[PDB]
Amino acid sequence: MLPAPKNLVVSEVTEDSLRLSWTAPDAAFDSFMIQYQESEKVGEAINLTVPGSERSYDLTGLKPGTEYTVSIYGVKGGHRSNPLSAEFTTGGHH
Repeated sequence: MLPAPKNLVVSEVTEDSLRLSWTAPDAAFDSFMIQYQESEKVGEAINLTVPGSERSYDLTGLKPGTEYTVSIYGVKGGHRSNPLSAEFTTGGHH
């Protein structure tokens, strides 16, 4: 498949939000797909798209002390890359 984005990380962690960042070559993708869901849930995944020029995304509307499974894939004119996944946890108590 297409080469996946690399090194998904998190910063600016709050009780209800997270900044996601990743790496990818310039002009590789026209967009990225971002999927996230509480790690223990199924069938409740939320999907977002961002422009291919982006390397960070501010995720909001989250719950405190909650672990989220986040995956991103790169898309170039329709075809998607391998997924890149991580488990990030918000601050506070569950």
